[PDB]
Amino acid sequence: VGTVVGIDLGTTYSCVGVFKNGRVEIIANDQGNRITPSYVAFTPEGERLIGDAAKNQLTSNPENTVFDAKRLIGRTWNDPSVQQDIKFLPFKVVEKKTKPYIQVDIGGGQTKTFAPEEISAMVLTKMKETAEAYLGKKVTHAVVTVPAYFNDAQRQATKDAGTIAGLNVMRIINEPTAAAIAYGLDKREGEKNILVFDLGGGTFDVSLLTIDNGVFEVVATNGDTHLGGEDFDQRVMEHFIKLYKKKTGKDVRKDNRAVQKLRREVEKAKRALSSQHQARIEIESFYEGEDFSETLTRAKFEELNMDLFRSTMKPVQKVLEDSDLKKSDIDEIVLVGGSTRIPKIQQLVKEFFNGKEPSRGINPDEAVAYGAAVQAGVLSG
Ligand SMILES: Nc1ncnc2c1ccn2[C@@H]1O[C@H](COP(=O)(O)OP(=O)(O)OP(=O)(O)O)[C@@H](O)[C@H]1O
Repeated sequence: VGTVVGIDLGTTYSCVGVFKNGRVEIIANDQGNRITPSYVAFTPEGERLIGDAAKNQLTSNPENTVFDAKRLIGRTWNDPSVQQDIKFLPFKVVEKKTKPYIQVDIGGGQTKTFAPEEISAMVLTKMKETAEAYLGKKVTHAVVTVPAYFNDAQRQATKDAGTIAGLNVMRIINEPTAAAIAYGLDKREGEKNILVFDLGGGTFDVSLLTIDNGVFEVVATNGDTHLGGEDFDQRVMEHFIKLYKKKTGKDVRKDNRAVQKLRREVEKAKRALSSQHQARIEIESFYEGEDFSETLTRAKFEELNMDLFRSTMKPVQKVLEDSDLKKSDIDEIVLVGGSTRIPKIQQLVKEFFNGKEPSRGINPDEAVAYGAAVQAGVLSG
């Protein structure tokens, strides 16, 4: 099996880790990033871009970019969830072999269709390449994570994505479990209840797990399938679009690429505001050959999103109800997902649990890959 890698295949961002020289190493991609966008795009010359290069490609044709394949993976075309999601996806989705295939122009007017697992395979291929560059050798085997609520077809389609990518997915493990393993919560005595609060780019998952004898049970799951960091970005986008209109008289949404530029800068500023109190947003040739320069405080970022932040507590309360537990029954709280880097989110979860500190010390957008890599280390032997 060689050196088995651990992969978090995320809706919006993916992460790969390996066990080397006695510990888990989270691997940076060829752009220097320890997470990679689950994104595909095409150049006009017909080059396929994957990851950062695909997300960062300026385009007036969002219909030929592909993302959010995890929303479609392992589902039938006629699945009501698919039919709802296709309303919001800018790329074409068509019924083929009972499934939602993605249809795009890949260069020079050539049209191709891809199954969701074929798009996910492209992302896994990039994750494989990232690991191989670090290791200085090929890898053939992986542990891959999925949401705990994933069903038989979604799990199998994830394994199939691996196969297409040249990875033998040896184990599929649940995301909240992988996070708990990252924090060593499996190597604990007695029965314990663990609440995993996972707030990512596109989705919010809460899971109640019990751990006993090093065996995990997923007791209940809840969340919101379309709440995450992208929604916080959009609140900030709406803020600056409106300010630019009141300031200049003009609506920037007429230019795809301007919106794209602002989105990239807003996301970067949001990330800055998890560790500083103000951030500068600056864009040359933003709109009509005019420059954009604005600032955003942490207080304003929180004010713009407070309702969304506060909405994350309801699914936590539902998971407790469904597990027949009260707050005091929770022995461990694990924060997962990039958006839990937000100070206000950390504050809100602590307050919900009457001052209880969550687990700490692993970057939350890496914790799932980390636990996958822990398991991969044992399988590497
Ligand atoms: N320092 C920070 N402060 C605030 N948010 C942060 C960061 C760093 C990253 N992010 C935001 O985290 C979101 C991505 O989360 P993720 O867990 O990496 O994504 P993923 O595993 O795909 O989650 P999901 O889309 O499957 O729910 C994205 O929205 C990132 O913008």
